[PDB]
Amino acid sequence: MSEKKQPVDEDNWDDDNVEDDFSNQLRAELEKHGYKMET
Amino acid sequence: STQNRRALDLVAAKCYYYHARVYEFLDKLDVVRSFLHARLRTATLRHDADGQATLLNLLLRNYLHYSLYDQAEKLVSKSVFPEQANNNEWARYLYYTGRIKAIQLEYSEARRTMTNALRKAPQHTAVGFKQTVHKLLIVVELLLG
Amino acid sequence: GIISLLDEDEPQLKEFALHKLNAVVNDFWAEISESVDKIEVLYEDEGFRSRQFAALVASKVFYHLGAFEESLNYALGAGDLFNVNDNSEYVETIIAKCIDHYTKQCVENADLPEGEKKPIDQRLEGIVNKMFQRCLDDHKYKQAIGIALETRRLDVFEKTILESNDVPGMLAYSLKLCMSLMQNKQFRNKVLRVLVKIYMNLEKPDFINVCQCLIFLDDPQAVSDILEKLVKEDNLLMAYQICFDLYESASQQFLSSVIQNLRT
Amino acid sequence: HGLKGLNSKLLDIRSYLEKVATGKLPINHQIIYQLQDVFNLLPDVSLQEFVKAFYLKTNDQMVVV
Amino acid sequence: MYEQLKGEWNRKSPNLSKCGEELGRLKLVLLELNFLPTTGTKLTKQQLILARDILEIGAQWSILRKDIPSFERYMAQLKCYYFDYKEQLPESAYMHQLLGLNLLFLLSQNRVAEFHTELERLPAKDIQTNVYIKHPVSLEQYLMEGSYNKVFLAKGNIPAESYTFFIDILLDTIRDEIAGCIEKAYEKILFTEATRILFFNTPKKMTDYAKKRGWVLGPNNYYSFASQQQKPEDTTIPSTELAKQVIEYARQ
Amino acid sequence: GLRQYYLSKIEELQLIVNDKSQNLRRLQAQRNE
Amino acid sequence: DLYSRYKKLQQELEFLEVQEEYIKDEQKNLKK
Amino acid sequence: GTYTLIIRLRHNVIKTGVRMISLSYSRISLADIAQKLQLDSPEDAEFI
Repeated sequence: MSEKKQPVDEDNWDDDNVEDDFSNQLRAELEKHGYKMET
Repeated sequence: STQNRRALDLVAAKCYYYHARVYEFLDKLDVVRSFLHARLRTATLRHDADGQATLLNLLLRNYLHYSLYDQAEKLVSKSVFPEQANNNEWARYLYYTGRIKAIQLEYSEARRTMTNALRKAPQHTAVGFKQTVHKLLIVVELLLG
Repeated sequence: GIISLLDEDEPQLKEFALHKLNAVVNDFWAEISESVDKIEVLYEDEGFRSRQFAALVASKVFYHLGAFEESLNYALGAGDLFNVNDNSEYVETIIAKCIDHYTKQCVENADLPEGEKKPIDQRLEGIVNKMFQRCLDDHKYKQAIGIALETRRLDVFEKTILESNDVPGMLAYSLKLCMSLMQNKQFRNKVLRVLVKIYMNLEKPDFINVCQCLIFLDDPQAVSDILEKLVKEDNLLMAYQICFDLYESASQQFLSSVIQNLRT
Repeated sequence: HGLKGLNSKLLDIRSYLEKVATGKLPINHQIIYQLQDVFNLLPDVSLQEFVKAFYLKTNDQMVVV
Repeated sequence: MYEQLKGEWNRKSPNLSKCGEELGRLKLVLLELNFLPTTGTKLTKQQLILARDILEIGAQWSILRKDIPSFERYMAQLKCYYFDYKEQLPESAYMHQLLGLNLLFLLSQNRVAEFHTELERLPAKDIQTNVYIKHPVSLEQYLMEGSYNKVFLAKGNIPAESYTFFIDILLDTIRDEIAGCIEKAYEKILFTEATRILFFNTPKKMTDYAKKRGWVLGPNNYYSFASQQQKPEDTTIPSTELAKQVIEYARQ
Repeated sequence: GLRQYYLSKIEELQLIVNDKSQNLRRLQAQRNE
Repeated sequence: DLYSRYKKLQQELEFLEVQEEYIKDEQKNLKK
Repeated sequence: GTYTLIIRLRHNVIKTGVRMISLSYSRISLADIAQKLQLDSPEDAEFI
């Protein structure tokens, strides 16, 4: 049986695990070390 | 008592898939709506198997395809009980009835019948509407809980 | 679209909504599934020129609703408009359920034939006899005696074998079925007595199955009378087979209770 | 059947209490303190603490089931 | 036939007898011409559009005299004429505003499911345009947000005649929602926050306080009583079948 | 009208006489072994 | 052909129903 | 062909937001919560 309208052609909680969302994401803490060394 | 009626009803359903394709190749099919209403009326009285579900599936598809009241008209349409639809028409019936439940802010009573409809006939590979039902499926789940 | 035109109290538009009410029940039967208010108010409305006329639409809408009894009541109340509408595909099941309710009521009245019997609506039994008038002489009147059995009536029962279909052996298989499917003796003897009466009424006097049903009717005085009639005929060639029929079937107590009448 | 037996015993002792309190029976001292000795027990099932007794077990049996 | 269509419909409308006269005049319109299927009769939908307009202005006079049981007639007959079974011509200039009124009607009587079941009639006519719908979409999907006061400044600009007849019911609903939201456990807001910050620039709110709930005043505080249920540990009647959830479902 | 009333009973009966009989077959089958 | 077929169908219907009501209680007796 | 859902889910979004606040924060001010709620109505954040 066909009712064709489809265009030719875990993964529930894990996408926002490393995209940019921590202070060490891609750059290695350098985004804060400009203002991290004052202490 | 020769019961060719339901076999010819399946024949009618198969050609009315393409006839509904004709009816979207043209304007509305209200004459066909009256005809299938008469076919339902002569169904459920003398014979009722596998024709009624197909014609009401056509009815739901035509009613959702147009933006009219169309829905609580079905909610009071108390032919809600066609029998075993050989695991094929029943699943798409559950899909239509779940969407037409979701259209008035369903409250997780429709998510379970959406899941049941999805898992009930998944055997075909890219059947034609599986992407649509899967897309609509977890709308209500991300909505509610 | 859904139309609530019947909001107004204007009687002119109450009667003028007849065309609308008739037109909407062709494809939108599920649309009107909540008119318990407007339909009933219009039917009970007094100044009403569509009285006995708008009730057919009520039966139409209740037919989709699954109210097979409310449809029946409004079909009775829909008068001549329902009567003349006896040739349509939808009305077939309506009048079929009407006949089914009528014969269930007939069984109920046959349970107790005196007291607490529901007065049959004259339009209801009018529909019954009218659809019987559709089943008049058109040959094949086996159903004509059949529904006559299930309705427990006797005058139509006599007229069906008396109507101009034929009488070859209709009166024989009528017996065959009546003691084939007899629910109880209380109806079996009732139909048996009118059967044996019309058997005596036939030009050739009845001979064999009159006695066969008579000893199933336990009527020794009647068999004494008819053997006296055969004595008046002054030959026993009819009573020839009758004596052996009594030997084959009649009880010894029946013979011992008819013998003193035979010699009296 | 335990409930039936308990009902039978309670019906007999209310009969006895009726015919001693309002009736021709002596008010002899044997049971007239033993009865409230029985009535002194009557464990206060519904309190703040018995919640942790009941629910902590019932769900464990439900897990096993 | 084609008489006084806008006879008294523009300057004002105090001629209530003329309203009744037009409503009685409508008999030549509806039941004297094909109106139910509207399949044939090509040259009636012009005067059927006129009939729509007469109904709209009549029910607008009825809401000018504030009659809801005729505002049902507002959304009874006229809807399936511009949106008839036979679409013939462009609808009107008023139609989207009329649908905004009907949408606000479905909104104002807490029918959110009946709010949703006709916003889909247009594919894209007012989901990005048509301020006559841009107000109702916020007016609906603002009561689902826990902001409850910029609606009235959004009521400050009205693309229709008043939008106040529904705004009264909006006031009502704000009253009992702020009541039912504060009536639980809380720690005694001062007079001014419950008085001016919501609504009623201290007219009668010191009396409305006793009118609605009570909560007798002490030293300028509006305390909420405790009202925490103890969780009574009986659970025998409602959970004895739950206790029997083996035998009376599994037959053994 | 004999076909429009009396004939329908046949089908209105026959279907049950089909399905229920199958049930009984199963039941007596269930007994047999 | 007509009428009598309906009666014999209904006759074997209650006959079959008698067997159905029988099969339960005989099964219950034969198990124990 | 499912225009409605977005309009009826944005509340659900803020639902999740406040649920996170129900787990994470203990004592957050009425005006100091909405900075991580970006709707920018501290005048309505009290009854948000």
